[PDB]
Amino acid sequence: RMVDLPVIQPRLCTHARWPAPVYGLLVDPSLPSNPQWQNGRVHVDGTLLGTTPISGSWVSCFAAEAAYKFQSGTGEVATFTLIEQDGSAYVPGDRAAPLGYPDFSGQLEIEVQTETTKTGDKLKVTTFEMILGPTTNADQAPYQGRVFASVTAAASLDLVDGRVRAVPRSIYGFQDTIPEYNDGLLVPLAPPIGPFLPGEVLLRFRTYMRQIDTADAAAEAIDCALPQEFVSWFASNAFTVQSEALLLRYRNTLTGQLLFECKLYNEGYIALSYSGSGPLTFPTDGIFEVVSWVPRLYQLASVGS
Amino acid sequence: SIYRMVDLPVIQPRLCTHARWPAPVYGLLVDPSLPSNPQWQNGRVHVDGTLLGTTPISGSWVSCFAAEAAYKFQSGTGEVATFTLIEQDGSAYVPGDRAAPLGYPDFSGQLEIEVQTETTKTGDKLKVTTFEMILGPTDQAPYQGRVFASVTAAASLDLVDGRVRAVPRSIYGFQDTIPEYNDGLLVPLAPPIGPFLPGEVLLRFRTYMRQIDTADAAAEAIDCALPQEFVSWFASNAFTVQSEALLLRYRNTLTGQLLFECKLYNEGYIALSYSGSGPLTFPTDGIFEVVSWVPRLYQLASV
Amino acid sequence: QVQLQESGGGLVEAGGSLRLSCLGSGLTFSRYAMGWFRQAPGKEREFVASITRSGGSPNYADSVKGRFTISRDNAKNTVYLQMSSLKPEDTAVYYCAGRGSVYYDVWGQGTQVTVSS
Amino acid sequence: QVQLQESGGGLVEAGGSLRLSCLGSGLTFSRYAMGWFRQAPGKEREFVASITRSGGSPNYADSVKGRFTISRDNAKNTVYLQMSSLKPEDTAVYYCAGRGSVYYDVWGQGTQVTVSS
Ligand SMILES: C[C@H](CCC(=O)NCC(=O)O)[C@H]1CC[C@H]2[C@@H]3[C@H](O)C[C@@H]4C[C@H](O)CC[C@]4(C)[C@H]3CC[C@]12C
Ligand SMILES: C[C@H](CCC(=O)NCC(=O)O)[C@H]1CC[C@H]2[C@@H]3[C@H](O)C[C@@H]4C[C@H](O)CC[C@]4(C)[C@H]3CC[C@]12C
Ligand SMILES: [Mg+2]
Repeated sequence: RMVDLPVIQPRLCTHARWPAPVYGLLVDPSLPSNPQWQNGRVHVDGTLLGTTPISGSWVSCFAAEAAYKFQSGTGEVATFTLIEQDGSAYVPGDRAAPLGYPDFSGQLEIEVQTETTKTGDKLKVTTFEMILGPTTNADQAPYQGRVFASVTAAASLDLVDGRVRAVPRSIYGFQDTIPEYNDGLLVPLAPPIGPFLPGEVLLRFRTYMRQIDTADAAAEAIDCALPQEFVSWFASNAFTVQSEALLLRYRNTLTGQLLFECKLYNEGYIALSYSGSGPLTFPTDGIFEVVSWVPRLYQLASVGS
Repeated sequence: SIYRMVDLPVIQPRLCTHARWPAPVYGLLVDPSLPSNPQWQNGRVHVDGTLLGTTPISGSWVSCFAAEAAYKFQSGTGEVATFTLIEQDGSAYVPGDRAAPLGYPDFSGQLEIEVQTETTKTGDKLKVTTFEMILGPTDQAPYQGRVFASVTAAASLDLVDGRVRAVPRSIYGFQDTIPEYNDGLLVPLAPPIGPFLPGEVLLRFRTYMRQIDTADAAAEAIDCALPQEFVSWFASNAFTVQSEALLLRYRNTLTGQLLFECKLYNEGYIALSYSGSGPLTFPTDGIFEVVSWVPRLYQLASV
Repeated sequence: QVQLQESGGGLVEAGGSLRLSCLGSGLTFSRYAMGWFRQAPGKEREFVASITRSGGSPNYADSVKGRFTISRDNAKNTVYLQMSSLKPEDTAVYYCAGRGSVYYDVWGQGTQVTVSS
Repeated sequence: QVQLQESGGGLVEAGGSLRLSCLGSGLTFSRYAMGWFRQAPGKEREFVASITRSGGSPNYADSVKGRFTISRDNAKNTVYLQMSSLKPEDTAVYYCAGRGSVYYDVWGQGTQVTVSS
C-alpha cells in the first residue's frame, strides 16, 4: 500500500529536537547543509534512526538514578546514571545515547523532581546546570550512561537519591553541534543529513528554545528534518519502499494552492529545489501529501521568491 | 462493509505521550475507587477523529498556553502577569464551542508555569521566569481569554511586555476537577466520560506530575482516556463509524499472550469489565489491536 | 474552492420554528466537524451548536439547549439546524462553519433570522 | 513465539571470511529493524551492525567498517552478516537482534566465531 502522510498542518505539529510546537517552515542555504541531528531521524520504512524517540515528551529529556552530594565551591552536584525514559535498562549500543537525549550543545538548565529531608517543600522542582559539551572538563558520557549537573548553593540541599525525569528549562550558549557523547571518543551516529542533488536544500521545521542570554533578545532557532508526528506515523505504518524518494506537494486545503513540491528521501529528510542565497519561509498552514515514488535524480520544480 | 476498518497505531502504552500533562504514559490501570465519569477536556477525541473539548493535536500543547503578557508590580501580591490568551500557534482565541484555548489545563490547584521574559536590567536581557497560577477549582477567565499569575517579590522584576508560551513546571494542591473556566459561569464542555455498562470501568493511561508538597507523599497521578498518539491517529484517519463500540484486544507481541479485551466507545473512552475492589494495573508493553465493531450492550470477559 | 452555502432563514413568529441547511462543495464533507454560529446585531459572533464528522456528540450553547437540534446528512454534504420555540433574542445572522482539524476555518456567508414579538 | 535463529559461525583463519545468517519466525519480519551484536569473552556485548526494516542505511561499529556487510532478504525472513578480513579481535559469540519499535527486544541464541592466528 502507498505511503501517505498525516493530514496535519506544520503549525499544529510537535518539534522533534526541542519539546515545543513547530512555529516555522523554511529553507536557508546559508545554514550548515548536512547536519548530524540525532533526534527527529526516521527512515520512511518507519525505522527510528539515531536517538530518535516515539513520544515528543522524550525529546531533549532524560531519565536517571540521581546521586546527589554537596561540594564546597561548586554547590549541589547531581551524578545521573541514565536509564531509557520508560525505565528500561540503558545499554551502550547502536546509537550515541539514550533515546531522546539532547543532540545539541551549550549549557542546558534542566528540571527534576527533588525530595529533601529539610523543612518546607519536601518535594519541589530543582533547576540544575548541565554542560552538554564538547568541553575540556564537561566529562559527560551519556553514551556510557553517566552525566553530571550542578546548582550553586551555600550548603547541602539534603536531597534524597532516587529516580528522576529531567526536562529542559532553557539553553545558554546554544550551538547546533552534537554534544560530548563519550568523553571525547567516537560513538555510533545517524549519518549527516543528505545527500542533495545540485540546487536542492534541506526543508527546516523550526521552533524557538527558552534561552538565557545576557545581551541579545532575538529568539534562538532550532531546526529538525520532520515533525515528531511524521516519526510516529512512519514508525506505526511500516510502509514498503518502492524507490529512493517520495515526491510531495505542500498544498493549502481551503484554496487548493500548490505552494511547492519536494522530495522526502527514504533516509527521512525533505529537499526543495531553491536557488536563492538567503532564507525563504513558507506558510505553516498547508498540508504535505504524497504524489508518488520517484528516483534519486528526479528534478523538482524550483520554488520562487 | 465497503468501509475501511478502524485500526490503532502499533505503539506500546509506555512509549506514548500523556494527553493531560506533557509527560510519558507510565501506567495503565482501572481503579473503581476514582471518579467513574470524569469531565476531562483534553485527551477527548471521537473515534471519527473529531477533537472534543480543548484537546489539541500536539502533545507540546497539553497543559500549556500562549498569550500576550502584561507585567506589573502589585502591592499585596508581587510581580503580576496578565495573560491575554491566544491559541498556541498564534491564531486568535475567540470564545466558542469549548471551555478555553486548545491544551489549556483541565484540572485544579496552583500551577507553577515558566515563560521567557526580557528584562531592562543590564547583564540580564533574556531569562526564564516562574509564576504561580491558581487554576481553581475557584478571577481566572480562560474562556474569555484572560488569566493571571504572580510571583512574591520585594519590588518590580523590570519585565518587558510581549508574547509568551507558558509550560508547566509543577502542580501544588492538585485536584482532578475542571478549573474556573468563566468566573463561575457555564461554558461549552466535552460531556462527562461514559456511560458504562454494569460492571464496566474506565481504562486509565497514567502519568505523574512534578509537584510541590510540604508533606513529602508519593507521586501525583493524573489519568487520561487515550494517549495523544491515539488522538492524532483518529484525527488524521477519519474512520467511518459502523456501531457504538470497538472490541479491542491488549496483547503482548513477543509472547502472543492476550492480557484483556475491552470496548473503545465512539466518544473516545475504553471500558473493561472489572468488579474487584482495589486498583488493577496492567503491563505497559502490550499493543491494542482492533477486533470488530460491537454493539453498546456487548458483554466483555471480566479481568 | 472549499465553500459552504446556508439557506432557510426568514421572518418567523415567536414560539415558531424553521430549519437552516448548509451545503458543502469542493471538500470531503465527512472529514469536517460542523457548527452553527450567529451574530445578533450589536453583539459578538457566538456559538450555537456543534456536531462531529459522523454526526455524533451534538453540543449546544446553554441559551438554545432543548430548542435547537443540529444534525447532518453526509451523503448530501449537508448540515442542518432545527430552530424551535423561537425567541426575539434568536434574531441574528446564522453562519455554518467547518472544522477540518482544530479550527473553524471555513464559513458560509450567513442567512438572516428575524423572530417577530 | 517471535523467534530468531542464527547459523554460519565456526573456526576460520585471520584474513578469512564467513557469512552469518539469521531466520525470523512467528513475526512480521519486514516490521523489524535488525542488528548484529557480539560478546567477546571478558568484554561487554557490543554493537556490530544495523539495518532498517526495508534494508536501508546500514550502520557499522568503527572496528568493522569496510570488512563487514549487513544485508537482508525480507522475502526469505533472513538477515545476513558478511564477515571478511577477520582478525583475532573478531573472536566472539555473534547474536542477531530484532527491533520492532524502539528497542532490540528479540534475540537469537548466538553462534561462535573463532579466528585462528
Ligand atoms: C517522582 C517522579 C514523578 C515526578 C516527575 O518528574 N514527573 C514528570 C513530569 O512532570 O514531566 C517519578 C514517577 C514515575 C517515575 C519514572 C518511572 O518510574 C519510570 C522510570 C523508572 C526508572 O527506574 C527511573 C526513570 C523513570 C523514567 C522514572 C523517573 C521518575 C518518575 C517520573
Ligand atoms: C520568545 C519565544 C521563544 C522562547 C520560548 O518560550 N520557547 C518555547 C519552548 O521552549 O517551549 C517566542 C518565539 C516564538 C513565539 C510564539 C510565536 O510567535 C507564535 C505565537 C504568536 C502569538 O502572537 C503569541 C504566542 C505565540 C505562541 C508566540 C509565543 C512566544 C514564542 C514561543
Ligand atoms: Mg541568544
